[PDB]
Parts: sequence; structure tokens; C-alpha cells
Amino acid sequence: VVRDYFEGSGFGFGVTIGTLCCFPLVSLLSAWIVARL
Amino acid sequence: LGHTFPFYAGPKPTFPMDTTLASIIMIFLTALATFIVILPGIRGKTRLFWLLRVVTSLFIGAAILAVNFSSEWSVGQVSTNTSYKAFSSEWISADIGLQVGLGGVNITLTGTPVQQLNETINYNEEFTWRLGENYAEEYAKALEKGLPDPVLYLAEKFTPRSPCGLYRQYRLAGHYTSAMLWVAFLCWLLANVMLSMPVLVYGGYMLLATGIFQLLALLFFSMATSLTSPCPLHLGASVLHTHHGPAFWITLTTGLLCVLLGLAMAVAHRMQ
Amino acid sequence: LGHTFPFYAGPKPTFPMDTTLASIIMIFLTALATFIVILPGIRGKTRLFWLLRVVTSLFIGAAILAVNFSSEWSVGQVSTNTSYKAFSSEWISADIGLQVGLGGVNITLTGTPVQQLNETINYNEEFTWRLGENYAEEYAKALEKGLPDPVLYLAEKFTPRSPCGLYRQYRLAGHYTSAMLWVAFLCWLLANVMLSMPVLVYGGYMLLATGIFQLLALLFFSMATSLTSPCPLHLGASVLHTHHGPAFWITLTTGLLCVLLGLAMAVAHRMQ
Amino acid sequence: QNPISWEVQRFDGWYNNLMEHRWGSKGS
Amino acid sequence: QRSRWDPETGRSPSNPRDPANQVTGWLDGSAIYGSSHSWSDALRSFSRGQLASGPDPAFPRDSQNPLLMWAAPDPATGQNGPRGLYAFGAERGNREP
Amino acid sequence: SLQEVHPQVRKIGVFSCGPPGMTKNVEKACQLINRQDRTHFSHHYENF
Amino acid sequence: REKFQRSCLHQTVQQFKRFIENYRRHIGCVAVFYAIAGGLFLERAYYYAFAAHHTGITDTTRVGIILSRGTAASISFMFSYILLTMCRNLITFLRETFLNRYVPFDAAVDFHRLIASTAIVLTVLHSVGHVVNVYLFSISPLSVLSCLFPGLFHDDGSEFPQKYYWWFFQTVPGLTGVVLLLILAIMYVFASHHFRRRSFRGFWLTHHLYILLYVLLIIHGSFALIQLPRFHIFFLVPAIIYGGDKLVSLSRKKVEISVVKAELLPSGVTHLRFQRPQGFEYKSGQWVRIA
Ligand SMILES: *[C@@H]1O[C@H](CO)[C@@H](O[C@@H]2O[C@H](CO)[C@@H](O[C@@H]3O[C@H](CO[C@H]4O[C@H](CO[C@H]5O[C@H](CO)[C@@H](O)[C@H](O)[C@@H]5O[C@H]5O[C@H](CO)[C@@H](O)[C@H](O)[C@@H]5O)[C@@H](O)[C@H](O[C@H]5O[C@H](CO)[C@@H](O)[C@H](O)[C@@H]5O)[C@@H]4O)[C@@H](O)[C@H](O[C@H]4O[C@H](CO)[C@@H](O)[C@H](O)[C@@H]4O[C@H]4O[C@H](CO)[C@@H](O)[C@H](O)[C@@H]4O[C@H]4O[C@H](CO)[C@@H](O)[C@H](O)[C@@H]4O)[C@@H]3O)[C@H](O)[C@H]2NC(C)=O)[C@H](O)[C@H]1NC(C)=O
Ligand SMILES: *[C@@H]1O[C@H](CO)[C@@H](O[C@@H]2O[C@H](CO)[C@@H](O[C@@H]3O[C@H](CO[C@H]4O[C@H](CO[C@H]5O[C@H](CO)[C@@H](O)[C@H](O)[C@@H]5O[C@H]5O[C@H](CO)[C@@H](O)[C@H](O)[C@@H]5O)[C@@H](O)[C@H](O[C@H]5O[C@H](CO)[C@@H](O)[C@H](O)[C@@H]5O)[C@@H]4O)[C@@H](O)[C@H](O[C@H]4O[C@H](CO)[C@@H](O)[C@H](O)[C@@H]4O[C@H]4O[C@H](CO)[C@@H](O)[C@H](O)[C@@H]4O[C@H]4O[C@H](CO)[C@@H](O)[C@H](O)[C@@H]4O)[C@@H]3O)[C@H](O)[C@H]2NC(C)=O)[C@H](O)[C@H]1NC(C)=O
Ligand code: HEM
Ligand code: HEM
Ligand SMILES: *[C@@H]1O[C@H](CO)[C@@H](O)[C@H](O)[C@H]1NC(C)=O
Ligand SMILES: *[C@@H]1O[C@H](CO)[C@@H](O)[C@H](O)[C@H]1NC(C)=O
Ligand SMILES: *[C@@H]1O[C@H](CO)[C@@H](O)[C@H](O)[C@H]1NC(C)=O
Ligand SMILES: *[C@@H]1O[C@H](CO)[C@@H](O)[C@H](O)[C@H]1NC(C)=O
Ligand code: NA
Repeated sequence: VVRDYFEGSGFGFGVTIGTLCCFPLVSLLSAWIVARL
Repeated sequence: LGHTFPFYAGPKPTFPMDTTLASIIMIFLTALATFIVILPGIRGKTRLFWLLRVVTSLFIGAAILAVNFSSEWSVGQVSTNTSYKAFSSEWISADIGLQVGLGGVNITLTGTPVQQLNETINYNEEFTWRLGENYAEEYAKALEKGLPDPVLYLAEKFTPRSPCGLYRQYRLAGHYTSAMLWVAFLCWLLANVMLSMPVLVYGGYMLLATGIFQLLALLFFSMATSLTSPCPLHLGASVLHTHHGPAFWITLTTGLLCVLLGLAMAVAHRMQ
Repeated sequence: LGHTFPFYAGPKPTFPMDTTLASIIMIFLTALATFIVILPGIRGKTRLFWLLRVVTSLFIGAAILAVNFSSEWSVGQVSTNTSYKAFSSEWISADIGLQVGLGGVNITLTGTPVQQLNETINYNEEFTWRLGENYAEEYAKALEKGLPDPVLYLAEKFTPRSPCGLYRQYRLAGHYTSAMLWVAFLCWLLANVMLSMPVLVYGGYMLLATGIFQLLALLFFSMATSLTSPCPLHLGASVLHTHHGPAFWITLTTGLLCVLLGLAMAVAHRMQ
Repeated sequence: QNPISWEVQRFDGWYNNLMEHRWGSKGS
Repeated sequence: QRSRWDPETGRSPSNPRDPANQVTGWLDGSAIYGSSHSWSDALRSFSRGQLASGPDPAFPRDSQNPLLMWAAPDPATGQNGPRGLYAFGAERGNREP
Repeated sequence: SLQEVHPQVRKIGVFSCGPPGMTKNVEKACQLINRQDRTHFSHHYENF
Repeated sequence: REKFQRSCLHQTVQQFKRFIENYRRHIGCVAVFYAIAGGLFLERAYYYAFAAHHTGITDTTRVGIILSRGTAASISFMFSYILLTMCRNLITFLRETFLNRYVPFDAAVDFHRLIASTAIVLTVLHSVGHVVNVYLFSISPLSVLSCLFPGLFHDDGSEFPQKYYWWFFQTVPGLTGVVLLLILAIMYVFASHHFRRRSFRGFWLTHHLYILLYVLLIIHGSFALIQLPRFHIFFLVPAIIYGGDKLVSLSRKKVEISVVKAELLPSGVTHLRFQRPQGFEYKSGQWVRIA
């Protein structure tokens, strides 16, 4: 049997990378909300 | 990409030259490039003269630093057939080179061809006698490491206890030559700073002092390395003879240029 | 006087305590003596309060430095009969002490009496796990040196590869406790500087921060050394138990004093 | 052909034993 | 006066002090050619594969550099210096005729 | 012309506060006139 | 009088010569700053590309480790020395000295933005590099990780490495980096010119997060996972200078005054004539600060 270390982690790793890249987007969303208010 | 080991299977690179000399060259070329970019901002006719002044000053500083850190003062090189390693009777045809600097000596063993006895023979070993560093400890560590026989032979030739007194004279010469080269570097810095200031005659005097200190370091190295009893370095069926390397001649040329420029500055000030 | 060798035949002295702690004590006692000499120059009623302020600040700083550099955080000591050296079946009755600090551990082996087996048994060895220092290399050098068996045993108990994970937890605890103690020292310096300035409330806040950082370092050391799996240190027919040493309690008392003084300063400012 | 057909013995006694290179050497 | 000892020894009971041998422990003719390569080079004339000799071919070169030969003063006459001491592989080869 | 209009002056101060190129032009003109030794112009890089 | 030009050659070279002749000081200062940054980056890149073979770090990550470490050195330098651009009292003292002949102190605030404008870019690369590293560390075996990080992993035959989320959220560098990325996102998005036009209080509320950023930068490299933390070495002297400058700014007593007249002068100018404090003595050409 071939042991794969990263099996079952691709989706979560991609989600983590996407959240890291969305940090500026989340900041922009919150800042737009506060600018409107 | 994974699933294989190692992730990078390529041979690891080796830096193609001395890192200290490379760093000096990179820093001074960066300064030169910055000032070349700045050149169009210079006012008028005083651009070619400005360029000459800037390039000359940068060259003087780079020469001081590189020569002080170059292990290329006393150089020699001989092509021979010599025993290579222990537990092996096979001999190698190689160029063995000695490069004695101020703070130590670089022994080079370059195979001819480099690939001999299924091995890569391109050794470039340094043994340093700088203050606070133990040459005997470094030679013992080289013996434990298992360096090739010519390298070990030329290294033990410079041990403090070797019958031929190369170590004492070369350590003294390198130490005081490096001290006076550092003094020359300080004088060059002050020469730049006081050429920035309106008193140009004092800056010319400091440039003259830079040249004088370069000449003094050169003369001290010559005199202290001349007092050596003749150490016969015999490898295979040949004898290696050392001579003043290009660091010595760069010191001479740079010091002569500095003293000439300082004398010209003083005489021009007197005449104008 | 000559004609005999050596010119000085007396036994060479050994410094009677830690050199770092001694230096800290000397520096702060010199500052205290200088300010005591300066005391008559102080104006009027604000001398006893001035004396209390100065002495308290100096004591806080000295406590920070000494505790950060004292190897007296986790202490233990047991009297046993143990094997002493190799190639010798004789045993020694001695007090073996463990003194784990932030940057390493001091293992003490004091004979009872000190003169046993025609030897002086007063060993006080340090093994450091500070950043950049290799604990395994130090233990290997101790093995090559030939340290007595209890010292080697307690030293290998803290090796990175020892089955009981003392090394990892103690290194982490000491590293971050030392970092936060340095932060507390910086806050103490700023507290002095801003108590010199007219804004006393900010200086009181900085003193409060010094106390908070001392408490944080104490708590981190406790938590990180508590997560250890129980390492049974068995020497001879006894087991050595470690406990929070006087460095821990000095940290606690000094941090409580600093936080109390900061709270008092803030409340007095609010009430006046 | 090289007249020196063997491995010349070192003067300092190093590399005489295969695995203990300091054996019999000067300063040991 | 105490002799040279191994710097890695003589500090703790499990590793007591051990003397250091100043010549090669091998029976390798080091008393003839020296215990180091530089010593052997100092002892050679580099001509016809012969050990260096003085004006008389039956005697090696007189010692000149102080690093070469042990030069204990003559107990009888007090004569010192390397003026009459021959150069051998063994540093103390001139202890007696 | 400033030298001509004030013939009895000997030291004239000029102070330039502006972009580096224009101030450099002022200094270069000052040096060019000072090459003639009739009167002295002293120039300052003023940066209020 | 005047002269027009040919657009292709003469006008463009005239504009370029004018730009150099004006902003020669800016060229020199930007060149030396970016030269220091590039020198640190190249030092770390050389160490990890030529002088780190004994560790085997490049047998698993070569591009990632070089990018991360070089950008880490550059980031440490930039975040340490960005405080020097805000030493208002030191800038004021050097604003008139002969150093102004070479250093355009007037553009300090602008330089501030420029430094930040560079830093975040490199910061992203830093994070990006470590992301790559993490993935490789998530597929390397336990033995390789034990060789790379002896003080963090021990090869016991389990043969299975840690997960990606262990690196990202169960390690001091990972947690500190994630929180630092969040802080940078907030600070840079809010402090942008667009939102600084939008609002003023939020700008400072988010821009004062630099103290938390520096605390998390001190903590970030503290674990000494890859190398010993050098950020405090870079941060020490600029922090001391900035603290002294801020303390001096606090020391000065800011007078409170009222305006007498306000004029909306053409070309979008405001003429503010306000009451002089009693002991206000000044010479011509001197400048003040207002809030
Ligand atoms: C004056 O002299 C100065 C001193 O030389 C000089 O300054 C020096 O400048 C040079 C740059 O010009 C620099 O030094 C070089 O650095 C290179 C890179 O250094 C890194 O990599 C090495 C390599 O380590 C790998 O291999 C060893 C075994 O050899 C393993 O133990 C390692 O784990 C590692 O193995 C991995 O990588 C391999 C890559 O293929 C894989 O195959 C393997 O499976 C593994 O994956 C490391 O050792 C270095 O670490 C060392 O140093 C650091 C810091 O000092 C220490 O912390 C650490 O503990 C180590 O001690 C570093 O990480 C070096 O490769 C290079 O070394 C060669 O040259 C020197 C000098 O001659 C030799 O001593 C050395 O043995 C190497 O020579 C062999 O290899 C070359 C080609 O590789 C051959 O041409 C040569 O003939 C010789 O071959 C012989 O041995 C081979 C096996 O080793 C064998 O295959 C052959 O067949 C043959 O038998 C060199 O050191 C550096 O800047 C300076 N050096 C310093 C500061 O020490 C200065 O410029 C001079 N001045 C002037 C004016 O000229
Ligand atoms: C946490 O731990 C920290 C680490 O300990 C601690 O910091 C330390 O503080 C202490 C001060 O409190 C300091 O360390 C001490 O320093 C003393 C002085 O150091 C100088 O002298 C020694 C002695 O060297 C002589 O002897 C050796 C052989 O032993 C020879 O090789 C030498 O050539 C020299 O010999 C001449 O002098 C003799 C004097 O009588 C003559 O008899 C002889 O004929 C010669 O004329 C030197 O070795 C030192 O140099 C070393 O260090 C420097 C710098 O690091 C290096 O450059 C150098 O290369 C050397 O490595 C230095 O010059 C030391 O004497 C003292 O050492 C004793 O204690 C340590 C620790 O336990 C032992 O490891 C060591 O072996 C000694 O223990 C023996 O001796 C004492 C009494 O002498 C006995 O009580 C003890 O039981 C033990 O006896 C055993 O061995 C004896 C033979 O050695 C034997 O006779 C006995 O019978 C028995 O078998 C100690 O190191 C220093 O400030 C710190 N140490 C550091 C930094 O390393 C810190 O405070 C702790 N923290 C807290 C909170 O407590
Ligand atoms: C991590 C990145 C940054 C750090 C650490 C930083 C640091 C600082 C500091 C210390 C101050 C002075 C605060 C004070 O004196 O009270 C300041 C002010 C300021 N910053 Fe930043 N800054 C960063 C990024 C930025 C960016 C991206 C911008 C704009 C796009 C910006 C624009 C400003 C402005 C306009 C001021 C006010 C200038 C003044 O009032 O003199 N900064 N910053
Ligand atoms: C997911 C995001 C990040 C990850 C995974 C990460 C990871 C790392 C790691 C593993 C180190 C080595 C530290 C050590 O060996 O102890 C490091 C160092 C460093 N990182 Fe990050 N980082 C991230 C984001 C950031 C951010 C946002 C910044 C700056 C705002 C930054 C700046 C630095 C600096 C300056 C160092 C060197 C610190 C020192 O040398 O003391 N990194 N990073
Ligand atoms: C080395 O050996 C080769 C072949 O044996 C010979 O051609 C060459 O001349 C030799 N070189 C020296 C310097 O003896
Ligand atoms: C050694 O060198 C020879 C000739 O250069 C070559 O044929 C051979 O493949 C090399 N390797 C080995 C293991 O012999
Ligand atoms: C050590 O041995 C002595 C005598 O043999 C004995 O009196 C003492 O109780 C022993 N101590 C321990 C801790 O075993
Ligand atoms: C050793 O100790 C015993 C008793 O303490 C003492 O009588 C003797 O003189 C000491 N020295 C030697 C060499 O035995
Ligand atoms: Na022998």
C-alpha cells in the first residue's frame, strides 16, 4: 500500500489558502460597511 | 510536486568565487550604478571630471578592501605528479598553488584533468593565522578531516612549529600590512569626506596619506617576508617558488596612483 | 625574587560565587553607594521617600537581571551514596543538586565530606540549551572530559534524545520566560525614564507593565514545566524531586511588588 | 611507469591505521 | 618540569592526565628522517635522494634555525648554540657523541 | 547688471529656495560671475 | 522666451533630464534604501542557495525557503526602519541642516508609504513562500522533518508528518503569521488613500495597530524554527529613536488657539488667520504645526 501523507487535506489546505487571500477582501467588506455607516 | 525523494534531485550549486571579494565587487558596482543613474542630474561640464573623481575614489576604496581581504599576496603554482590520499598508491597529475595572504594561506589542488581516479580534484583550502585564531588547531582539524596529501604538506609547511620559519614571518607581515591597509582605508574615507568640504588641500593631504600608508604596507610586507630563511617546498619532482602576487602589484599601483594624485592636488593648490 | 620555580607556589584562587550574579550585585551596589553619597544633596523632607523610590527601583532592576541569569528556577537536592568515577568501584556519600534555570541547568555534586577518596568533590557543572548552543555537543564534551557519574547521569537526563522529555519543555519554558523577563527589564527602564518625566501616570503604567510581564513569565514557566511527563531521577537508593526554586519566588514577590506599586500609583493619580 | 609503486609512508605517523588515524602519530 | 600532556585529558577523575608522545610512536625511522614532513625536507639536500650534508659528506648539515635541534648547553664547558650540533630526525640526537 | 547698478558694493548675498535644478542654476551663475573677480556673490541653499 | 519641441525625442529627454535634476536626492535615497534591502535579501538567498547544503533544507524546499528567508530579512529591515520616517522631531532637526542637500526630508511621509508599499509586497511573497514550504512539509516524511527541525520533530518510525493546519495554527510562527496577515490586511485597507478620504477616525484606529504588529513580529520569529530571531536586532535602534522622538513630541506643550478669520481663496486655498498665543515669538520663514 502506498502511504499518502496529504490525503484528505487538499480541500482544507485550499480553504486555508483562500481564507488567507480573502483577509484583504474581508477587511475591504468590513471597511465598506463602516464607511457606509 | 511530491511522491518522490528528494523533492529536488539536482546537484547543489557552489559559489564561483570568493564571497568576500564578490561582496566587495557587488557593493561597489551598486554604488557605481547608482551614481551613473544620478549622472544626468549633474549640472554641466563638470560631469566627466565628476565621473573620473567618483570612479577613481570608488576604485581606490575597492582596491583597499579587496587587497586587504585577498589571499593573493605571495603566489606560486607548479604542475606535478603527487601522491593524492592515504591508503592509495595512485598518483595524480595536478597544479598545486600556494596563495599566502595577510590573514592566512589558500592551498589549491586542481587536477589535470579535474576528474582523476574517479574523483573531483578542485581543492581550495584556507588556513588562517589571524589574531585569536589557532593555526595549529586548524591544521589538526585538516588532518582529522583527511585532506589530500599536497594540501596537508603545504599546510604543515606553515605550522608554527615547522622547521622553516614561514609561519612567524608571514603572520607578522600579514598582521601589520592589514593594519596599515585599514589605516589607508580610514584615510580614504576621510579624503572623501574632506573633499566634500570646502578645504580641498586637507583632503588632498589625506589622499596623499592613503597613498603613503599603502606604500608602507607594501614595504613592510616585502621586508618581513624577505627575512625568511629559504623554505624549500618540494612536491613530487618539483620545487614551488613563491613571488609577489597580483595583490602586491595592485597595492603598488593603487598607492602610486594615490600619492601621485595627492602630490598633484598639493602642487595645483600651491600654483592656484 | 627568583631562583625557584614557580615564582608563586600558592594554590590559585577560585571565584566564590557566580560571576554574572556577582557582577550584577557589584554594579547595583555601586549605584546604591553613589546615590547614598548623593543623598545629603537632596533638598528636604523628600529624602526618605526619595531613598525608598531609588532603592525600590534598583532592587526591581537587580531582581530582573539576577533572576533572568540565575540557574535557580527549579531546584532539588538529595544526599545519597553513589558511584563516583569510572574504573573505580568505590562509592561516595554526597549531596547531588539540580538547578534548572532559563538557559540551562547546573548540576552540583558536593561530597560529605568534600574530601573523599583522596579527592575534592565540589563539582558545579553547567549544561546550556540556549538558542545557538548545542546541548548534545556539551554533553558529549562532558563525557569526553570524564565528569563524575552523577553529573553525567543528570546531564544525560536533559539531553534532547532522552526518553523523558525534560529537554524540550525546559528549553521552551526557559526561552520564553527569559524573553518576557527581558521585556520586563525594558519596561522597568522605561518606568524609571518616565518617572523622571512630569507624566507620572504613564510611568506608573509602565511599572504595572513590568509587574504584569514578570507574572506572565512566572506563569509561562509554571505551565510549560508542568506539561512534562514525570521523569524519575533515581540516584543510588533515592529519588530527586524538583520544586520551584528561590528564583521563582523572587520573580513572584518582585512582580507582586511591581503590580501593587503600579496599582497604587494609578489609584492615587485617580484620587489626586 | 612510476618508480614509486607503493603508498609512501608519512613522517608524522598519521593514516597508518585504517580507522584510527591518530594511532602512533606525533603528539598522540 | 612536567612534560607535555594530551589537552583532552587531565581535568576530571574519569579521564585523568595522559602524557603526549612528541615523536611518532611507530618504529618508522623517525629518528633518522624526522617526525614531520617539514623536518624531513629540512634534513634533505634534494640532490640524488640524499640527506643533506655539510662540507664533510659524512656529517649532516650543522643546525642553524633554532626550530630544528635541541640545543641544551654543554654541562662541562658551558658551550651553547647550534654551532656544533648536527641535524638528525630525533630532536635530541646530539645529547652525547 | 546687479554689479553694474550697485558699483560700490563688494559682497552680494543670493538665497535660493526652490526646486534643486533652479537653485543649482542660481549657484552656477553665481560661480560663473565669481570667476570674474570684480565683486563677490555668496550663494545660499535656503530651505525655509 | 520659449521654444516648442518634437514630441518623440527632444521633449521626452528634456522631461527625463528635468526629473533627474529635480529628484536626484530622491533617486539617491531610494537607491540606497532598496540597495540595503536587496543586499539583505541576496545575503539570505546566497546562504540558502550555496552555503546551506549541510542542513538539507533545499533538498525539500529550494524556491520556497529562499523566497521566505530573503523576504523575511528584507521585511524585518523595512518594518524596523519605517519608524525612522515618522521621527517627526528628528526630521525637523535635520530638516534645515546640510543633510537636506542629500536627503529630501520633506518627502519623509511619502517615503513612509513607499516603504509600506514595498513591504507588504515582499510580505506576501514571504507568506507565499512559507505556504509552499508548508505544503512540502505536509508531504515530507517524518525522518526528513526530524532532520530539518530536530528540536520540533523526533523520528520514531511513525512515518507520518504533521498536517498543514498544524503548521498554520499549532505553531508559533504559523499563528503569529496568520494574525500578522490579518493585521496587515486591516491596516493597509483602512489606511489607503481612498478610505482616508472616506474617514479619519478609522484611519488612526486601524493604523495604531503597529504596536500589536511589532509585538507579533517579536513573537513571530522567537521560536527560532528556521534561524535565530534577528528581528529585534533590526528593530532596536529605530524603536529607540522613534520612542525618543515621540517622547519629545509629548514634551512640547501644544497651545490651544482660536481662529479669527477664514477665507476661501481661489484655486482651492484656505487663508486661516488665528489668535497669537501670548508668548509666541518667531522669525520670518518659520513654520508651525496645526491640528
Ligand atoms: C580561501 O579559502 C577559503 C576556504 O575555502 C575560500 O572561502 C570559501 O569560498 C567557497 C566559495 O568559493 C565556499 O566554500 C565552499 O562551499 C561549498 C558549499 O558549502 C556548503 O556545502 C558543503 C557541502 O556539503 C555537502 O557535502 C558534504 C560532503 O562533502 C556533506 O557532509 C554535507 O552534508 C553536504 O551533503 C549534502 O549535499 C551534497 C551536495 O551534492 C549531496 O551530495 C549530499 O548527499 C547531501 O545532500 C557543506 O559541507 C558546507 O557546510 C560546511 O560549512 C558550514 C559553514 O562553514 C558548516 O556550518 C558545516 O558544518 C560544514 O562544515 C556548506 O553547507 C562547499 O561545497 C565547498 O567544499 C568543497 O571545497 C572545499 C575547499 O576545497 C573542500 O574542503 C570540500 O571538501 C569540498 O571539496 C570537495 O568537493 C568539491 C566539489 O564539491 C571538489 O571540487 C573538491 O575537489 C572536493 O572533492 C573531494 O571531496 C568530495 C566529497 O566532499 C568527493 O566527491 C570528490 O571526489 C573529492 O574526493 C567549499 O567549502 C565558502 O564561501 C568558503 N569556505 C569556507 C568559509 O569554509 C576563499 O574563497 C579562498 N580565497 C580565495 C581568494 O580564493
Ligand atoms: C552554573 O555553572 C557554571 C559553570 O560551572 C558556573 O559558572 C562558573 O563559575 C565559576 C566560579 O564560581 C568559574 O568556573 C570555575 O573556574 C575555576 C578557575 O578557572 C580557571 O582555572 C581552571 C583550573 O585549571 C587548572 O587546573 C586544570 C586541571 O584541573 C589544568 O588543566 C589547568 O592548566 C590549570 O592548571 C594549573 O593551575 C592549577 C591550580 O592549582 C595547578 O595545580 C596546575 O599545576 C597548573 O598550574 C582552568 O581550567 C580554567 O580554564 C578553563 O576555562 C577557560 C575559560 O572557560 C578555557 O579557556 C580553558 O581552556 C579551560 O577550559 C580557568 O583558567 C576552575 O578552577 C573551576 O573548575 C572546577 O570546577 C568545575 C565545575 O565543577 C569543574 O569542571 C573543574 O574540573 C574544577 O572542578 C575540580 O576542581 C575543584 C577545585 O579546583 C574541585 O572542587 C572539584 O570537585 C573538581 O575536583 C576534581 O578535579 C580536580 C582536578 O581538576 C581534582 O584535583 C579533584 O580531586 C577532583 O577529582 C570552575 O570551572 C567560572 O566563572 C564559570 N565556569 C565556566 C564559565 O566554565 C555558574 O556560576 C553556575 N551558576 C550558579 C548559579 O551557580
Ligand atoms: C505596517 C505598516 C505601517 C506602519 C508600521 C506604519 C507606522 C506609522 C507610524 C509609527 C506613524 C506615526 C504615528 C504617530 O506618530 O502617532 C504613522 C503615521 C502615518 N502613516 Fe503609517 N505605517 C504603516 C503603513 C502606512 C501606509 C500603508 C500608509 C498609507 C497608504 C501610511 C500612512 C501614514 C500617514 C499619512 C501617517 C500620518 C503622518 C503624520 O501625521 O505625520 N502608513 N505610520
Ligand atoms: C501564513 C503566514 C506566515 C507564515 C506561515 C510565516 C512563517 C514564518 C517562519 C516559519 C519564520 C521563521 C521563524 C523562525 O525560524 O523562528 C518566519 C520569520 C519571519 N517572518 Fe513570517 N510567516 C508568515 C507571515 C508573516 C508576516 C505577515 C510577516 C510581517 C508582517 C512576516 C515576517 C517575518 C519576519 C520579519 C521573520 C523573521 C523574524 C526574525 O528573524 O526574528 N511573516 N515566518
Ligand atoms: C607527470 O607524469 C606524466 C606522465 O607520467 C608526465 O608526462 C609529466 O611530464 C609528469 N610531470 C611532472 C611535473 O613530472
Ligand atoms: C572512473 O573513470 C573511468 C575513466 O575516466 C570511467 O570509465 C568510469 O566509469 C569511472 N567510474 C568508475 C566507478 O570506475
Ligand atoms: C550512605 O551510606 C552511609 C554508610 O554506608 C549510611 O550511613 C547512609 O545512611 C547512606 N545514605 C543513603 C542516602 O543511603
Ligand atoms: C587520603 O586520605 C586518607 C584519609 O583521609 C589520608 O590518610 C591520606 O594521607 C590521603 N592521601 C593518600 C595519598 O592516601
Ligand atoms: Na618513530
